[PDB]
Amino acid sequence: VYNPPWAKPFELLVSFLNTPKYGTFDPTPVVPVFFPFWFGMIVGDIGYALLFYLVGRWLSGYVKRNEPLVIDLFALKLKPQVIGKLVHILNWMVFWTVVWGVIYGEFFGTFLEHLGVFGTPEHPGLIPILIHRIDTAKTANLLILLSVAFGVVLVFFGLALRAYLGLKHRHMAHFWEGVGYLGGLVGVLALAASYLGNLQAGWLQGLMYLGFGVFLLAVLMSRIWLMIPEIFTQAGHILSHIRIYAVGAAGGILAGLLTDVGFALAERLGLLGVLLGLLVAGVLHLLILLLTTLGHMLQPIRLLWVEFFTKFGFYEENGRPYRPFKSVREA
Amino acid sequence: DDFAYLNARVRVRRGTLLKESFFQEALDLSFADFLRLLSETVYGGELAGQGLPDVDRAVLRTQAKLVGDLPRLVTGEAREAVRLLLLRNDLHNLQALLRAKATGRPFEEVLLLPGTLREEVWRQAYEAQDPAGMAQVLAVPGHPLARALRAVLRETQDLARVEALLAKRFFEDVAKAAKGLDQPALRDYLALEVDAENLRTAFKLQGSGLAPDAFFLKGGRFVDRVRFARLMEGDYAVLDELSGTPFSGLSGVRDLKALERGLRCVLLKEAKKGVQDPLGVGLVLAYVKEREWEAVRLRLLARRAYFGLPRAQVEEEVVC
Amino acid sequence: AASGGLDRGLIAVGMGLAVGLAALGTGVAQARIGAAGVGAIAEDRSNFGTALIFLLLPETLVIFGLLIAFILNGRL
Amino acid sequence: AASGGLDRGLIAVGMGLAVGLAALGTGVAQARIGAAGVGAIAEDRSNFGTALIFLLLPETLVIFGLLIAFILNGRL
Amino acid sequence: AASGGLDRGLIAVGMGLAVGLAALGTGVAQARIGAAGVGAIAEDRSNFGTALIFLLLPETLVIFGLLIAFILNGRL
Amino acid sequence: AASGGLDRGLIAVGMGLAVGLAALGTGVAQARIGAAGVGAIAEDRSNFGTALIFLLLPETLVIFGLLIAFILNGRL
Amino acid sequence: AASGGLDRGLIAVGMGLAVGLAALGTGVAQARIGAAGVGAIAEDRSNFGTALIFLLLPETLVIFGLLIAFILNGRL
Amino acid sequence: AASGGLDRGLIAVGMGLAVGLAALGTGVAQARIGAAGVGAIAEDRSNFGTALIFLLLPETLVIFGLLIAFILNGRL
Amino acid sequence: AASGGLDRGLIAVGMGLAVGLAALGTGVAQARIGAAGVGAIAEDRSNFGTALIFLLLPETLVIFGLLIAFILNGRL
Amino acid sequence: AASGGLDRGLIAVGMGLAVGLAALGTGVAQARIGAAGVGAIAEDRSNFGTALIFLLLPETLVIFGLLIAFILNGRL
Amino acid sequence: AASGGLDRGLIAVGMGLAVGLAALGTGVAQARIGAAGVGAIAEDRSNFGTALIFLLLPETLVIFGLLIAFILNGRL
Amino acid sequence: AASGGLDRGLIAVGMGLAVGLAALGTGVAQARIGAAGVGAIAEDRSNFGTALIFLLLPETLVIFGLLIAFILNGRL
Amino acid sequence: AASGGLDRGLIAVGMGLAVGLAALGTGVAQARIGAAGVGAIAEDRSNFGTALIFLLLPETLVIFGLLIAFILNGRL
Amino acid sequence: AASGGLDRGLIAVGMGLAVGLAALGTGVAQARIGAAGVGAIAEDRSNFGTALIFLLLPETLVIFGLLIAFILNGRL
Repeated sequence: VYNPPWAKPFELLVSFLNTPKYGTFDPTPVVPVFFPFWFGMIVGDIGYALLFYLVGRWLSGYVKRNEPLVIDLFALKLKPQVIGKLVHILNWMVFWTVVWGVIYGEFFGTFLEHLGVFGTPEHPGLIPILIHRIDTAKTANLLILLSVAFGVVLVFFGLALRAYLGLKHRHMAHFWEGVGYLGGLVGVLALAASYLGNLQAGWLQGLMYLGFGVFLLAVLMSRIWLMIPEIFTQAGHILSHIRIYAVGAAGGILAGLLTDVGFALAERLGLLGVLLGLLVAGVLHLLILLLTTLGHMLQPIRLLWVEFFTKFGFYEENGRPYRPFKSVREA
Repeated sequence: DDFAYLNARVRVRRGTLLKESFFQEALDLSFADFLRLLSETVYGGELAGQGLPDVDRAVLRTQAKLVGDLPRLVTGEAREAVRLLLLRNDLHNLQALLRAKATGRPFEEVLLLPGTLREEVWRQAYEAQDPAGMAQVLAVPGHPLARALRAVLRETQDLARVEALLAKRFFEDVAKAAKGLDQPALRDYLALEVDAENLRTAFKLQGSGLAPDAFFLKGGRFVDRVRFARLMEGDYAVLDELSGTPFSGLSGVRDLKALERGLRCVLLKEAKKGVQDPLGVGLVLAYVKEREWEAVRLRLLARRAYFGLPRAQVEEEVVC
Repeated sequence: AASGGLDRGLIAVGMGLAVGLAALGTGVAQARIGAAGVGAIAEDRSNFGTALIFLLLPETLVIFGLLIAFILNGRL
Repeated sequence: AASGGLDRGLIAVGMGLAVGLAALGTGVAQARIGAAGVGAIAEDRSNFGTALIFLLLPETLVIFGLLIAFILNGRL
Repeated sequence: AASGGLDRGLIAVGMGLAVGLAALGTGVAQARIGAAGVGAIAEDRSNFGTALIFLLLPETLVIFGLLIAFILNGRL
Repeated sequence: AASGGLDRGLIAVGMGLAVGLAALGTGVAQARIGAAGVGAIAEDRSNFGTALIFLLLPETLVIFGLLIAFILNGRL
Repeated sequence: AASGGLDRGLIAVGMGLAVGLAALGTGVAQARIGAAGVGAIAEDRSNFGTALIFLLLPETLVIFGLLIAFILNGRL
Repeated sequence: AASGGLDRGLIAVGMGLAVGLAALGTGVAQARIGAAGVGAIAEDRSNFGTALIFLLLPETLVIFGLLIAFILNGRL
Repeated sequence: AASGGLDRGLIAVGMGLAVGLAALGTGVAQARIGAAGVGAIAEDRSNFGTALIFLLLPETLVIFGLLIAFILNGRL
Repeated sequence: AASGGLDRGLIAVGMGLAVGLAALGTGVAQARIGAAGVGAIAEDRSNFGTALIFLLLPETLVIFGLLIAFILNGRL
Repeated sequence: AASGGLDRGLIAVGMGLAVGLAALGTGVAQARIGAAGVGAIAEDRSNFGTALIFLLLPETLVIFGLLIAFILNGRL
Repeated sequence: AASGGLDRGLIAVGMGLAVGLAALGTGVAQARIGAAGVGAIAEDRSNFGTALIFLLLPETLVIFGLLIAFILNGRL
Repeated sequence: AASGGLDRGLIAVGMGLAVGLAALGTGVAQARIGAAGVGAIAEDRSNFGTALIFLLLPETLVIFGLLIAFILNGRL
Repeated sequence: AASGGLDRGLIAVGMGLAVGLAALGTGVAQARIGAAGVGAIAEDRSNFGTALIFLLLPETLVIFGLLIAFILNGRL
């Protein structure tokens, strides 16, 4: 001139919801697919997840024992005071992350204890949690397949929108791309069943398979395509959703296995002094561990970004106008 | 070495190069307007003088810190390649020291640019009372100019011949070394430049008629002794034979001014091939050349602006 | 774990190698692309999405090895 | 397992190695090509079609390992 | 403990190879890319977050090995 | 579970190494040439056919493993 | 370890190799960042703190070897 | 007859390695020389026949493994 | 050896490898950083203080191999 | 059918190692030199005979193996 | 002379890999830094002492092996 | 003459490694030097002999393996 | 002398690695430093002695392998 | 004389490793230095004599393999 967590980034994606430039959709629905999962990325127990609470309390708050988190409500940092004031919006969105991450510490910790479902003690008396029980083939498997599912849906989210770019502009080229890749899905599912129950299908749909390959190729051949090979990589996208989700499990588990030597027991035959024997190494290692899961949460964004920045009914295509969306929804 | 560190340094540096439109813009300025325009770019942080020589100094100072540092980080293998480029600039300066030394002119008013060698190396070298003693000053880390000098120093201490042959010998050193590495691009840049330098050398001396061997440099790829000689006899027909090569425009160019202008453009195309090489030195090599071409444009256009000489008189010079 | 034959030792051993070899290949693949990219950022933000995109691609390799590990594991 | 058969164990091993080596190769193949690409893209959006075409050639290695692996299976 | 089942001894060894091979891949990956990052600090304090995130992606390789390690043994 | 004749395991192991090693060889082969390959394309759409011819000689390497695999297989 | 027999020895074998591979991976990872690193402090004295954060990270690979090693102990 | 002995397998394995390994070698050999070749056209149409001819020459090595394998086969 | 004991031979082979591999890693790490170092005295006498901090960090790798090795033998 | 004795199978193996390993070493000799040569031709047409001669010299090494292998045939 | 059981050979072998592998590590380390080193002497007499001290530092790896070998005997 | 047994099988094996290892060493030895020589050739026909004498000397390594192979032989 | 037993056969093997590995390590040490060195001589006949002594120093590694071989001999 | 005992094949294997490994070290050592060597001769014929001494120094590695092979006869 001259709920709150959900609404705040939603309000900024709205400005590009109102922009006319296609009949396709924008990445505004993105916020509920991302948000829970992002929190559920946090996984852990007594030595970890259930301690993430503290971290949060210094953000929307602070504690003045922290050399650079002095008075954060009035912002004082190793970067500017103004930035701190501006990212009050963020400090809360992180705090909410902390509130749910702690919660997924008990979500994780359901399958880490009890005599409700596992035939060993109600809470280990030294410290609760001493051995994470998921190493049973089945126990692990259900958590694996669970992760996959949120990803399969994400494959759907993109290709529908993608097909919509070519539908509503009459880009036969965009239509053909989206359609053929959904053909692609049919073949993946055939093979998978023949290993997933082993004998669940694989001849229910494994002889339908001869006809499934036919469902694929109908519109790829209509575009002709010169980069006909690229359909391998498209299969790589179905699998990628699985794979990232799989990692989300595995890396998670990896996080968990450190409490079994870092808080549970790893020194001495066994005593009631082991509690305070173990903290000498444990505490240092903790923050290194902490850092990496911050990296893990970028796996989501990348996962999304597989679809987002690569046109699946979206603007950004290896850049382009429209701006790193990660940075937008953060608030 | 690993070009990782280097590459990154160049990329930020690539951030302060201007767009075409700067150079386009500079043309309708006045000297005042120049002073302001210049003050807003990265060179501006050392612009604070008010006269033209002050601009020259600004360039000097800016380039001194932004390029003159780079081999010096460590003198790894990649760094060695870079070391050669900047070293060519020392060689000219070194030659300036030879003439200065020889008529003994109080050195202090001889002003040498910063290259890679330190200022104190020049001063001490001046205080080294002989070209042999001077070569020893150079000799300390092991320097290709040292070696070129050592090879030349045997035949005569005739200053002038020594300057010519020293340079000649220096590029001979560069040639072997450049051919000796994994930088197809450097091999090419040096090579085309050698050819171009010969071609120009031959062009410039038309009307002397001397024996070709005194002027034919080594490293060619499009210049052989016979063509070389032929042009030296004055035969321009030599120039129609490198059509279609990267030297295709050499048809009908019989003036030196135009000739160098074109040649300079060809080498510019070569610098652009090697773009963004984490592969190696292609990127740094390109950057250096670009900064010179920028520099050329700053100083000239500063002057053009300073004295208010017609726009059209100069326009060709930034036009490749 | 547990035990169940000569067979099990064989199926377990070679299985890892499938995964390991692919993983190693991915790391090298990732190293070259990974280095180049940082320079792209430096010059420009716009390519950054690309820089990310480059990185995504080698990681598929790892998983294919993992499928082989998976089937082999899936008899134990 | 659930019954022995050392013989089965050798095929189980080798199914993976075919897969691992090809993967390893794909990664090296991608790394040199990929790296060149980030600059290429930056310079030219136009060079991108090639960059994509380039990616296609490495994919072939994996397919073979798997092919041999598949043929082996349906016996295990 | 003691001397018994060859199968337990055999499997424990091969478990390491998956983990180790991936580790090797990560190391190479981190070294080039990681080095590229040091220049980044120099370039921009601002770009630094990218540099760190880039280094992170290779470590996932290691994690696949651990996952595989657990299934192989860790049930005794 | 299950067990097959003396023949299959030894031939199967060594069959894989043959394809894999050659495959790896192809990757390195592709990597140097391929990297070289892009600069010509970028400049010269016209020089491209020769660039295509350059890639072609390395392509034999996968095939050799397969040829030997056809005679071997069927003894399986 | 101690006085034992044949089963324990095999598991003992694989323990060293696991440890070695990560250790080696760390060294290569350290060598590239480290070499750059002495220069980085020099260029940017302010950046010395960055150098501190940087240096810690490769060492993590070895630590993974310990994690698998610790768990392995319990029969070793 | 699909089945046979361990003996046939012993000779078969080490024969294969010969085929895989040489092929791998051919690729590296091809890769440096191959790298030179694309440039060779650009500079010189005249060098193209030679460069192209050069590429063939390490390849004889590959043929030797196949020849030795063919003559050995048909006794097996 | 000396007297019987099945365990002892098995652990002994691998005892060398754990240490040997870490040592090899120490070397790669040192070669690059050390190389950076010789120049460092030249630029700055001062850089020696950085140099003291730098060198130690790779050395940690050897210490770990020996530590685990102590556990293998040094108990008997 | 057409099985052989214990003696023959092993010896055939060790014959191959000579042929493959050398094929790789020779390839390495040819790659650097071969590459150097194409540049020589471009510069110097006279030198072409030398360049041609240069490539010949490593290929002989494998051939020494083939001669010993030939002699093995007629017993093998 | 003397001979032993199956066990004895494994300790006899294994002593060497420890020393040798570490030795390999010392060499790679020394070679690069040393290579860098020589110019410093040339320029300045004063820098020589650090360089000299530097060379010892990787070599320490070998000393450990020799110790491991000394203790090993008496069981050999 | 005629067949023998188990002993022969091992000897063929180690023979290959001996020759092959030497061949690999030769390849590297010739490759760097062989390339370096050609530029000397370009300048001078006079120096060509030196280059020629140079190339041969590494080839001796293969010959040395073969000498050792003869001693192994005489039962081969 | 003559033939022997299985234990002795092991005792020869690792002994070869002790000498060979140390030699190999010495070779890398010689290669990098050896390449650097010559210029000092070239300039100065006088400087040769330091260079000579420097190159001499890594070679001690090799004697250690022989020392291990000597102590062992009369036990094979 | 023919054949031999069970033992002999094992010693035969390891004789090769001793020799081969040193040879391999020699090849790399000689290659880098050899490459450095050639330019001096061209410039100065006189300097060939220093260069000549230089190449010689790595050759001792080859000799060590022959010496260990000589002493071994006494078991073969």
